[PDB]
Amino acid sequence: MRECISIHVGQAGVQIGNACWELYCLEHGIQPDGQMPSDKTIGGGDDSFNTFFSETGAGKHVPRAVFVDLEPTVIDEVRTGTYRQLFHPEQLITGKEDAANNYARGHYTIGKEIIDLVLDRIRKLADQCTGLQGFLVFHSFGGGTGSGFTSLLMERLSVDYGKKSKLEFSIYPAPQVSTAVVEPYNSILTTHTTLEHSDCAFMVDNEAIYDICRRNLDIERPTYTNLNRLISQIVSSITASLRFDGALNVDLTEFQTNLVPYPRIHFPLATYAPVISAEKAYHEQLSVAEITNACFEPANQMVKCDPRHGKYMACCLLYRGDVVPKDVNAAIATIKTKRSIQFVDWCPTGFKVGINYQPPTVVPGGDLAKVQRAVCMLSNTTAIAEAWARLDHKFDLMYAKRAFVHWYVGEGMEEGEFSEAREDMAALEKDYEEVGVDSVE
Amino acid sequence: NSQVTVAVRVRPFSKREKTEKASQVVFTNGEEITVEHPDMKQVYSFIYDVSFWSFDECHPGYASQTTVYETLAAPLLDRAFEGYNTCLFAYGQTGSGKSYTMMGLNEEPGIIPRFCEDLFAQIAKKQTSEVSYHLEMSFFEVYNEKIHDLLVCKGENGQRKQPLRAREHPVSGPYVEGLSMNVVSSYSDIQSWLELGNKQRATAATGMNDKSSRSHSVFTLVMTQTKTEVVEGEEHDHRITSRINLVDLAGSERCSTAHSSGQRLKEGVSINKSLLTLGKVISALSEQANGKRVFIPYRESTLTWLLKESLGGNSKTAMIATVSPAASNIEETLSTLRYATQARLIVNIAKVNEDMNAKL
Amino acid sequence: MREIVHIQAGQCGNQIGAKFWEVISDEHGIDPTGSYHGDSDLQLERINVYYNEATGNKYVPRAILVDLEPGTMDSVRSGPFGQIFRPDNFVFGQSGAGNNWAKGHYTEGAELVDSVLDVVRKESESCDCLQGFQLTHSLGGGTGSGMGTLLISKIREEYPDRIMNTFSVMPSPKVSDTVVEPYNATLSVHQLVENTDETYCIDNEALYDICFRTLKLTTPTYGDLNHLVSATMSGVTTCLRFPGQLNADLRKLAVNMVPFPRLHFFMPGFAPLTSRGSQQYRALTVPELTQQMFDSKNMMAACDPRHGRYLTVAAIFRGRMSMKEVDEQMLNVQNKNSSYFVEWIPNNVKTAVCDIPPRGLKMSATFIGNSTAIQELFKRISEQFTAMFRRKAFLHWYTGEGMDEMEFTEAESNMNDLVSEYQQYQDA
Ligand SMILES: CC(=O)O[C@H]1C(=O)[C@@]2(C)[C@H]([C@H](OC(=O)c3ccccc3)[C@]3(O)C[C@H](OC(=O)[C@H](O)[C@@H](NC(=O)c4ccccc4)c4ccccc4)C(C)=C1C3(C)C)[C@]1(OC(C)=O)CO[C@@H]1C[C@@H]2O
Ligand SMILES: Nc1nc2c(ncn2[C@@H]2O[C@H](COP(=O)(O)OP(=O)(O)OP(=O)(O)O)[C@@H](O)[C@H]2O)c(=O)[nH]1
Ligand SMILES: Nc1nc2c(ncn2[C@@H]2O[C@H](COP(=O)(O)OP(=O)(O)O)[C@@H](O)[C@H]2O)c(=O)[nH]1
Ligand SMILES: [Mg+2]
Repeated sequence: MRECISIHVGQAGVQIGNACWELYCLEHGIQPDGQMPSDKTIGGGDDSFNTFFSETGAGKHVPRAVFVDLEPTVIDEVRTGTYRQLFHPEQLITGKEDAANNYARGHYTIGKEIIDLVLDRIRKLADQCTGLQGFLVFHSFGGGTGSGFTSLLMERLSVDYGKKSKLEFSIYPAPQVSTAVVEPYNSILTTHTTLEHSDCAFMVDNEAIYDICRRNLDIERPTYTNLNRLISQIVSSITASLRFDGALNVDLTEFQTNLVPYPRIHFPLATYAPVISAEKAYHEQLSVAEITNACFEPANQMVKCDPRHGKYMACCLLYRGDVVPKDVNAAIATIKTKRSIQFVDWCPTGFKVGINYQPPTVVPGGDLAKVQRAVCMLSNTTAIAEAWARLDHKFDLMYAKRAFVHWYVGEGMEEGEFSEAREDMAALEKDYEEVGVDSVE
Repeated sequence: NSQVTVAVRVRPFSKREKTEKASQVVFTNGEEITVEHPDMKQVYSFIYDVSFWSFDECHPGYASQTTVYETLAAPLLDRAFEGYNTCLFAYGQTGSGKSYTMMGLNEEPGIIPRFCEDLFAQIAKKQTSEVSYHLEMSFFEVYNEKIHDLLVCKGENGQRKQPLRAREHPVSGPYVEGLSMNVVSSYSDIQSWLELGNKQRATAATGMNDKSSRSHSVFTLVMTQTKTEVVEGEEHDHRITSRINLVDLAGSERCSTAHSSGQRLKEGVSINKSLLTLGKVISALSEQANGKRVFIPYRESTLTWLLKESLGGNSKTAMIATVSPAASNIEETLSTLRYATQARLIVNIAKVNEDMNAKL
Repeated sequence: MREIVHIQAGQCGNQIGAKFWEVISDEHGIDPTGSYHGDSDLQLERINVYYNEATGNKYVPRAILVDLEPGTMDSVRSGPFGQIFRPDNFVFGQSGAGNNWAKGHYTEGAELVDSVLDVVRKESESCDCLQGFQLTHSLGGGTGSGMGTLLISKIREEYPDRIMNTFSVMPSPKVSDTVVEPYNATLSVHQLVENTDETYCIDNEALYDICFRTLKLTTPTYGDLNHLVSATMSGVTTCLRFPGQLNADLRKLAVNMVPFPRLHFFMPGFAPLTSRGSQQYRALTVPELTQQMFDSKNMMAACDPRHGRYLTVAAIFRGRMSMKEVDEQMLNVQNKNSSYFVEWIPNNVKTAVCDIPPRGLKMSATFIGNSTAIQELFKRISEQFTAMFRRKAFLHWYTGEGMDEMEFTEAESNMNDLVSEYQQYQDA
């Protein structure tokens, strides 16, 4: 049956996964202690689905996910935390030293003798299921553990497993904000190595969610939990198709097709429309027109990239809850009726739709509110060239003085490698400005 | 003055290669240089000041070793007589035949023996009773940031290295402490010494090829010029000194492919650091050329630091790089050009200067 | 699972360690017997970073001492926390160098260095995986400089893959507690810019002015001036000993902050430092710390930073916080004061955060920074140096141990050259 391996890496991926599973478990009716009071009381139902949750004869459920690092301060937080007696204690640590936020230690000096354990567990998980294997790998640019290890793993899984769907809910570098001074390098190299193997690679950012949380929810003092729950609800808004049942479902092989025209252009964005608190949950209708208009607002985006200076090459919408599809079609028509938006000439269709019957849910202690519907948007657009044109300009400066390098060459790298990626990235920029030209006859 | 003058060469196919029909890729349009990835996706373009050609023996503008010497070496031999130190570099990965360009063979001699022979010739032209010329030699290497000697033998016990130091006199710059210096008059003699040096060089076979290098190699030739004879009594109030430094360098050595940990990896790391710092030094010299004042990171490496008087100041330099045209070896080849992109010394630069109003 | 060693030379290093172990023991729940009387399990999950274990749940540290005179030894042992240390680790000799660098790099240290390394190897091999080494050594004077530099050289010939780090006091302009500071200090920098990954300059004058102005203390003492250095040291590894929403380590702070390797001389800083009455008249928020940290007066170098720009800086906050507020304040700092920052680096700040705060506060912070304004310090020493060497003032005590004028001249260049590098970026 349909299944999906999940592979978290780095402090971003694991702090995200501890929310994704907190949500997945609360949806399917599970307690953190493995067992199932819910279906114990129902005496039936597949609801603890075999898509994510493997199942033993003893009633205990074990999820199909692994996660890694080379700094055990995280995984110990799991092993002691609330969720210790759920996951498989093959939580692969080799925490003998970190990656020093360089691509070199993560992809070569401490990327050797360690990767094989991960490949062994991945095979152990695949051979348990005779079904679909769409990968989800949650990493983050900049860091070494989340750039280099990922860059090594994808190029190897493309060799062992070949033609399967591989995805990435990666994190992007904020242009102004940063928690580092090497993100540009560690990002451009990763893009070069993962332009080819991967199929799609979604992208989010840390600044836009900050600005959201100050704007709508009236939150004053965020943390690094509240954002991750929004990432987790996004992921749920996707995976509802594979788990649950409803009108128009979208498997993982569909996202890679509908949204990746050329092999090299597979770097979309993302959005969740309703973001509200217990106070603003009232005082609002929450129709479908309101939502599908909000999805294309500049502010409700999740990367600081003005789309009005760009064009939408393709788009996919995934809804939840009680929905009436003529409202959806009316919304799409109202959208194409507008003029601020500009679709290309070679895609007058553009849109895709997927519907599911389940509502969303709530993580108690959270800012979001109980509702009766919700929506997610994903777009392959062209404004994001700007968010690459800045990065190379954050690159060409430093490399002009061969700075912040001596460590990198010190862990087994050739400097000329930089001078390749700058080209393979620049070519990419040309593509996002080649297609924007409309054809001529 | 600043006289970088980087060059690039293109070898021919081998006999083995022409049997296997190595697909040509690297092309020219004269001075400009182009390359075409066999996917036919993009065309990279590289310019240099000078461009040689040794692929077709019939084409116009053919680069035979006579041309190489007569274009690059002669200014060095000339300037050394004026009393200035000079240096010559060499880049190139294994298989590009640096051995063919520098040393050469008995039927097509390279650079080294030609330079030495012309030095001998001009010596025997200027040799009078008024003027004398003394030539002294030396040879060392660099490996894991240490220094060794090669001319000198060692103890037949084991790996009896030669630990040496680098120190700084306040006048003549840096030197080595413990070094062997020798005297020369015969070209056959320096050939003997050079063989004795190249034998003990630090190397190690790999999966790529047995004959590969892991250590940079300096060949130093000190010249002397004694003329000062006081008209009222023999007296050397001064004598001019001028240095020549040839050096052979190793490759870039990407280590994510040649994954053989231990010492083979811990030596390539230092090698690449040295290459990086040398590149920074030359990129700084190209700006020193333009009258602007800047810093130079001389002390950041070793091979830069035993060259400080010969590289900078009123000193003429050079560099060349052998390559391979066979499309099977594009990756290494690309770096073998991407290191030497100093052709754009000062192009597309902004200017804001206001020091006018020089009047009454 | 990773590790840090501690070496302690001279008088300064020993009297500092005697307060650093006093602060770490107070955070991990330790008592003078070396036993445990903590409250939370969370203090013991990573106690194996600084401390070893023992038979009966006693905990004993990886501390090593050097000094070439026992005048400090009995001062430690006859104290509150001078008895947990391993008596096999209290190395010493006799006949101290007397503030002569030559007597502490050539003659006596040459007798004692192997006896030091015989213990360093024991304390290394007994670890599982190693990270880097720590040290606490003054300059200007003798023992801590000479023997410390020698230890650094021997180690980084032995163990180069790993890290090295020092917390070195420096001389000061107004008053000197030794008449031959410049000479010994220059000779120390000649062998510490090459063989180091980071070193943290501290200056006694800055601590004095701090303790006079902010805390408004009347009867200070060296033992309480050292309380700020222990604080900083503690904060630097708080990313390693504890959890954190955005963890860090030593090597991360090394890569991010050291663009070219030779410029690895820092300028530290701690916050929130306040008086015993004036804590009621303040608030604990991120900006209340951020305005205090980039101030000129909560620094420890005796170097006005606003005479120059900052190549890069860092920060380690501690407490339940809001990262948005942190990153926003750092954005505004890079905005308003661009002239004090560099243009050819786009983001001259990073961050690092831990969620397990100190014993008595709800919030704390350390600040680290690689500034150009250290330039004016070295301009002094060379100046102070060269006029003395123009006349060979105190030379013969140094030539009387098998040395040469050459060894000084080199060092001078290696400082002046370094100075020039900084000036390359002092202008726009
Ligand atoms: C009861 C109480 O909370 O009073 C505070 C206090 O008044 C202040 C002034 C403390 C006090 O600090 C000083 O007395 C002091 C004076 C001059 C120079 C250095 C220290 C305090 O003594 C210091 C002490 O700080 C700590 O406990 C930290 O854990 C500190 N460790 C120790 O002080 C300590 C040292 C030896 C043995 C046991 C504990 C520390 C700081 C950073 C990292 C690790 C540990 C505390 C809370 C206070 C007193 C006790 C008054 C302050 O301490 C520090 C370094 O942050 C001085 O400024 C803070 C702000 C506090 O308000
Ligand atoms: N959204 C989100 N991002 C996080 C979180 N924690 C860390 N990050 C991101 O992590 C990035 C820092 O580099 P990382 O990807 O964390 O690298 P790492 O996990 O430390 O792994 P190493 O670099 O090897 O140490 C920053 O861009 C942060 O935004 C989190 O909890 N939520
Ligand atoms: N901050 C601080 N510095 C000290 C202390 N004791 C000594 N020093 C410094 O240490 C230097 C003396 O050098 P010293 O270590 O005695 O040389 P040694 O005798 O060879 O060990 C002086 O410059 C002081 O500034 C102290 O208790 N606190
Ligand atoms: Mg990490």
